[PDB]
Amino acid sequence: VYAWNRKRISNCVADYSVLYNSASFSTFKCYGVSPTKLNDLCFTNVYAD
Amino acid sequence: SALGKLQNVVNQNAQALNTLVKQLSSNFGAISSVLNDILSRLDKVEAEVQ
Amino acid sequence: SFVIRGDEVRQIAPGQTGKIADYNYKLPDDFTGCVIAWNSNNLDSKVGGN
Amino acid sequence: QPTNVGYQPYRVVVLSFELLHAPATVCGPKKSTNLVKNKCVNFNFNGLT
Repeated sequence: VYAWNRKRISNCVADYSVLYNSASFSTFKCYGVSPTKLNDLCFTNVYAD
Repeated sequence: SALGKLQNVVNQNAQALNTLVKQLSSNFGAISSVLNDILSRLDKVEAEVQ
Repeated sequence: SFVIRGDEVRQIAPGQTGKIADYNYKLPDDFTGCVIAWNSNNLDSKVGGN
Repeated sequence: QPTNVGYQPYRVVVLSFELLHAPATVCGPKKSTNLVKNKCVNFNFNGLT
């Protein structure tokens, strides 16, 4: 976190249900979108930090 | 310019209706002023709060 | 009444989602009641793997 | 050290979503269906329901 990494993600299908139903995550807190709804939407860009 | 009394009865209704229409664009503290954004982005238990 | 994996206990509430809440059991979203649970590794666990 | 608990290493990912006025580029897996002009329907364009 001295120099955290940003990956731009663009031009694709994605499936967030694959992430959300993974047992791997101790928190999955989504703020302006509910984690169920992500598969129904499309975005101009996504940034993974 | 003599008929200002009658032209004001037109103008005050035009102001009142345009003001009432423009208030549909205001957030009032919600994430969006467009109701379908809330319904598409938020699941039922959260969407009611907006 | 049922036995379930300790990390999945969060799914036993109104508004929940996940494999237990989707395929196994489900509360209505205006539920009126109490949810109670306790760690049972001292009884429901095997000597090797129940 | 792997022996440490609030002092252990934890991994983090933050997904940031962009909802600009431009055409979208990252979509959920939800399948499209054919347009029907001049009839009453429910609709979704790019996530605009």
